[PDB]
Amino acid sequence: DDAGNRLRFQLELEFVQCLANPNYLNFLAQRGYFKDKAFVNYLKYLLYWKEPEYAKYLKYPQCLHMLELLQYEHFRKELVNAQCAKFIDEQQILHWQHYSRKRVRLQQA
Amino acid sequence: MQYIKEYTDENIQEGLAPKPPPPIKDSYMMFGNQFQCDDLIIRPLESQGIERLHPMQFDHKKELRKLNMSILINFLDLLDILIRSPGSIKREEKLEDLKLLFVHVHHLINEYRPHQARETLRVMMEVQKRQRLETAERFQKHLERVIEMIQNCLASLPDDL
Amino acid sequence: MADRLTQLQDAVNSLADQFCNAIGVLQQCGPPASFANPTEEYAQLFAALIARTAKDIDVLIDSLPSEESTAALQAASLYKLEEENHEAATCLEDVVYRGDMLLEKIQSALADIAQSQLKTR
Amino acid sequence: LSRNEIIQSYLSRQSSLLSSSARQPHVLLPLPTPTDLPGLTREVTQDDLDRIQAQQWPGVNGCEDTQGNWYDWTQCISLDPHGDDGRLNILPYVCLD
Amino acid sequence: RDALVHARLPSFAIPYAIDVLTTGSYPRLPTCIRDKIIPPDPITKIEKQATLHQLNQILRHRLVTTDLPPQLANLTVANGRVKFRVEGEFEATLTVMEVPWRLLKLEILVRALVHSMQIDFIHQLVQSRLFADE
Amino acid sequence: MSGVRAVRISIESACEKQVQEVGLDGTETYLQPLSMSQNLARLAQRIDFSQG
Amino acid sequence: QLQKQLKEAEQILATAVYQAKEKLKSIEKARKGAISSEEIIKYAHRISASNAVCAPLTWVPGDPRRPYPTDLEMRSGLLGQMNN
Repeated sequence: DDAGNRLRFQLELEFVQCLANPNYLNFLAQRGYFKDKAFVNYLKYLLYWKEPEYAKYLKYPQCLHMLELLQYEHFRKELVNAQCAKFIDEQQILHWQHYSRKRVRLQQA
Repeated sequence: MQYIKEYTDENIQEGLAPKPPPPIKDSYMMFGNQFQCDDLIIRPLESQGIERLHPMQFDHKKELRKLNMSILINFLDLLDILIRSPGSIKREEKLEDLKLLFVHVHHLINEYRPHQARETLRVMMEVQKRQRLETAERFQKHLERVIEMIQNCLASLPDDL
Repeated sequence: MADRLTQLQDAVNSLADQFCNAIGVLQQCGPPASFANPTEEYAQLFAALIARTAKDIDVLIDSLPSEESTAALQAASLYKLEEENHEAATCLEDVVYRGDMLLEKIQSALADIAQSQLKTR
Repeated sequence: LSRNEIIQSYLSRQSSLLSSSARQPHVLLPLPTPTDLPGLTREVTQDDLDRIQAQQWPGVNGCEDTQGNWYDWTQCISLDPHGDDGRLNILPYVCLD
Repeated sequence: RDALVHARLPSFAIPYAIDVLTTGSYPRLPTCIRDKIIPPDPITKIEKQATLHQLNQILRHRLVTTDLPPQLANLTVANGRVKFRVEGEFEATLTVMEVPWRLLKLEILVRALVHSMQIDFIHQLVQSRLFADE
Repeated sequence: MSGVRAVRISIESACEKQVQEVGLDGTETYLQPLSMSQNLARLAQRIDFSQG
Repeated sequence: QLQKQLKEAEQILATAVYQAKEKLKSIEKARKGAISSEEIIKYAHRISASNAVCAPLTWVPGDPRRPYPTDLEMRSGLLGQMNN
């Protein structure tokens, strides 16, 4: 009620947006960070916290993807390679602005 | 990829025991470390407060390019002067004044003006939909092909003999 | 890019530094005297790129957007364009629904005819 | 501007080409009288759009040039507006990056 | 030369608002990692009902496209399958997975009580006849 | 500006361009055609209530 | 003959209606889905500190731009030390 607006909201908008995206999540899920059942249930019950208003300083992004990986056993056991996850995150983060790079490359030649 | 204890304690519940849902912030808030600053300043002043690189000719970009060329020429002249008369100690002070110009340079040449034109392009966005509607017009033309099927009905009359 | 955020001072300083380096390699240090192909190619490429970039920047500045596209004007224009696009989409959807209903009726008649033909044999 | 080499010159050239960018006739588009702010104090209508898209007016679409240099609002025509001999498929007139 | 670009002001971060603000997933990103990690989802939505209706229409079409139903003078239009006939002897079964279809699996439905439960050899021969497609 | 206006624009995203090859300077390619008939056929090929 | 003609006509009409339904779904996803101006403004105001969601000059798909704010501020920062 009263404490929820100052404790949950302070740990929700800055939780699932920017920081711990799949760039370095392959080494953080194989060793064990949220593989617990209670933590997974809490993350699933709090999946609506990836707002864009705080998409710069968060705790751990991709809540739905993490839930799907925990359900399909794709986080702790599979996809533990750092290279694939890093390449995926690099192609996922700078993808919406690749249009400018492509336009500049086409205008150069 | 981490274990947030506060969010887990506030989210791990079955029933009405859990707290309210995580909503978005439309006003000032104290969400953790982020200040949640609203209405970020984007459009700065040109002639009110600092130097204006845009003349009254309504061409801000051309005037800014001319000002950049003049600044390069003045830098070359100042370098020539320092090579010819190196006793000037206040020249670096002018660099501090450049900071004021740097304010204007905050919207100088790279990635901020076209967004304004994008506003007009917003309307063109719906025009793009109209272009799709143009393709949808072909579907209406497909209704004319139904008349061809009606001819098949006539073909059903001629094939009966 | 026809935009204006942070390129003017950087481009001007880079052009000044490139011109200074070219003048130095041409007059101070090089095979002018004693009191190759790579440096010459780099200098020619830098000069051509600087000239083309200055010309393109001037052209884009002359062809950049004017003071048009204000806040309320763009808001009203986008609202009207959205209303027009929604009306066009509604008309197209009604036409497509009529066509799909006609196709479904034709398919139902064909299925009834086929069932009658199979039952008659 | 203190220490410059071949790698430094190449980096400066690449930065300049990234930041700033046989006839090569530059279409000197003059400030059009039909605008919105200091133009005709009128909203965007069909007249201004048709004048900026068909005539040589850089209002919304862009001032078209000769030699079939069609510069509309989103026309990526293969013109030669650059200062080089490469008449490649240039970006749109808006070039919203 | 430096502070004009390093300490400048970035854009409004339109990329994140265009990619992630639509939905809390990776729409504007590579879907290959999620496909190689996570499998498909249940397609048994109302889309499955639409696909079943489309399959029933395709079957109604193939009924006229294939040979006559004069075989045993008994048949039915199976929703998403191939119901052969009735009366026990020519008992219908489930035969599922343009593009005309073919019977995949059969089932014989006519002494002791427990008659039989293995159609293995008969099912394999039915599959071979279907793959022959003569 | 501000990355978004207070209006209802119509701009459809083409998310078929899933990055599968590491190309030069990005330049992704949209490959999935998303054909309704083909999608329905592919769905009924595997999800058509095989059991019942 | 009538059945074959009707079947061909129905196949053509079904292809047209499927294309129309795909276009309508795309238009609905384009119109009903939009970005928030205040959210983007807040992301720009809170992202202008580090290289988290800011678009660099040489930012192509797979460039050095990443989603995290910094290496020490995220892996060894409060999430790794205070939150583990």
